[PDB]
Amino acid sequence: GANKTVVVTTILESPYVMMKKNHEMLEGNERYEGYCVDLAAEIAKHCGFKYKLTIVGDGKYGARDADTKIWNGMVGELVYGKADIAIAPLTITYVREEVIDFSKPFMSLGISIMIKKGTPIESAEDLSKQTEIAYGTLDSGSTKEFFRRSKIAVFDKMWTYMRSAEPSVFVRTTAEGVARVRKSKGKYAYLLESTMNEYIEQRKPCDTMKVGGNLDSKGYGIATPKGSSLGNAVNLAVLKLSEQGLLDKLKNKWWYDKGECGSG
Amino acid sequence: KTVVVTTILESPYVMMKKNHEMLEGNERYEGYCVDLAAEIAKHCGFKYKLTIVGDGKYGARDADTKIWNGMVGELVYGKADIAIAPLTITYVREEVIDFSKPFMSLGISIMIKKGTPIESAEDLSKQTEIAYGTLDSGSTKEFFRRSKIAVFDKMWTYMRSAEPSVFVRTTAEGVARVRKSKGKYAYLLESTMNEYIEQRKPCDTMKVGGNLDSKGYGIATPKGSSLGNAVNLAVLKLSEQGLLDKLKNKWWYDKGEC
Ligand SMILES: O=S1(=O)NCN(C2CC2)c2cc(CCc3ccc4c(c3)N(C3CC3)CNS4(=O)=O)ccc21
Ligand SMILES: N[C@@H](CCC(=O)O)C(=O)O
Ligand SMILES: N[C@@H](CCC(=O)O)C(=O)O
Ligand SMILES: [Cl-]
Ligand SMILES: [Cl-]
Ligand SMILES: [Cl-]
Ligand SMILES: [Cl-]
Ligand SMILES: [Cl-]
Ligand SMILES: [Cl-]
Ligand SMILES: [Cl-]
Repeated sequence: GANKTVVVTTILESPYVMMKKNHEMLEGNERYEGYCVDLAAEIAKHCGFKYKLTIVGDGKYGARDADTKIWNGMVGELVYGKADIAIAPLTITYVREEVIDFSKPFMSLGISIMIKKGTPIESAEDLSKQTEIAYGTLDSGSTKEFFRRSKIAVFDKMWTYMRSAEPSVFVRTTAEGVARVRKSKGKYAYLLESTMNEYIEQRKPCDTMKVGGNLDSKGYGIATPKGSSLGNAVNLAVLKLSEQGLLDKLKNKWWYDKGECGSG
Repeated sequence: KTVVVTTILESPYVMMKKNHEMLEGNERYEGYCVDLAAEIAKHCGFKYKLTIVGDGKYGARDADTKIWNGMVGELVYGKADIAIAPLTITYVREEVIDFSKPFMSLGISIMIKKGTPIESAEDLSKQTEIAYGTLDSGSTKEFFRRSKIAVFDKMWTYMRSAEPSVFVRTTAEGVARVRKSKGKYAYLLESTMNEYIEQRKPCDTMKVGGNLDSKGYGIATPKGSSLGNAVNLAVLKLSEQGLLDKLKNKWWYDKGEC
């Protein structure tokens, strides 16, 4: 019954968790900065526990293997007892809800389209009705699962192309997808979550943009293992910080307050 | 055995059908939350009976009595097994009842008569010609009372003591007040209901500015209820299948008079 340090699994994803400039001479949680770094501190204060930030070893959000049927990423860390809690841009999904707990959402997002400025694309329907511009998603994430399991005509049509496109249209990190859009002269569009799309749109060289409306509506939740006694208090902490307006303050802090692409 | 569902008459969520007087049971009602209750019950495999909350209130706790009214009280005191309604997820409610993951997004918004010289909550707080208020016994009123944000705290100080009362008992009452006040009244309501009214005749109201907060509606059950697990998974399933977006388009825009 003695108080133990809470093991927090997170992921290096800008601006949620980022290496500080002088990280090579810093230790522990001091190495990291970002939205989820500030959020982890706010949560820990309200719940009154100590915690250690740990980057997920495999750098994945969470997917279940078809053959082995074992969870990887931050989800696996919680399922197999490697971490006590996940504080990261982890999307709430049906399949994950069955195996882990999710607090009420702390941030909203929907799948969106990233294009290099000037690309003749305005919607997912435009992508599905053409072949000149390739497009893909992140691996081991909820966006890829959205298209694989979608029974909607446009989305089902897009998945049928992406799953067998050559060379692979999928990426293993968001930065990989951003670079692919930037160095493809408009011949590649990246399907990612609106939160990350809006952030990149505010970073140099300011050559990308979110186009069209979102394909779905969901949020990020603070995840814990099923039955964890921490879930109750953290859930109330999220709602408290939301009502106080802190969650709105943190987004502006890490998305627009230091936007490198103008004042607007 | 039959699940008692408490809901509230709020368009387009729950509405009396035409010729409802010769109908009985769940067939008397139509709307977004009526379809949602059917979708949820089908996925969880239970029978249910729709009942309008007796006091016609969403849910607030009396300061002295500490007694919950509205649909929240129905769940706390065992009068209903589940609430399927535009019930806002809030911190104070989370302490006393369970909430599924949200099934619809909303934020506090401003309703004005078209042409009113107002663009933000900050504009309202910095003037006195145009009155403004909220619904009683709801989450919007509680948001302003408990807010330490400068603009919202300033707005609450005015509304709590304005005469005549700027608060209303129903959404329809607030809509009417905006329409026949020649722009000297703005109504603070949730964006979902603001967007619906904006698409209804006489098309003389509009939603202005961004929302003041960001939250959602959740399917509510008593704390510890065994139903909470199945309904929560049902909501997420309907979300990923896209049926929640379908129902939204069905009851908000598919019949637009503006
Ligand atoms: O994956 S979901 O759970 N399932 C389905 N949907 C869709 C609507 C059908 C959504 C939608 C959202 C965004 C709207 C929303 C709802 C509730 C709350 C929000 C923001 N906040 C704000 C900080 C962001 C705080 N607490 S809160 O009051 O709970 C998030 C998660 C999901
Ligand atoms: N937030 C996603 C990862 C990013 C994406 O899939 O676009 C997840 O939890 O899997
Ligand atoms: N959805 C709101 C309605 C009343 C309000 O606008 O605050 C509630 O549950 O209280
Ligand atoms: Cl320890
Ligand atoms: Cl009605
Ligand atoms: Cl009638
Ligand atoms: Cl019936
Ligand atoms: Cl039934
Ligand atoms: Cl709240
Ligand atoms: Cl302030």
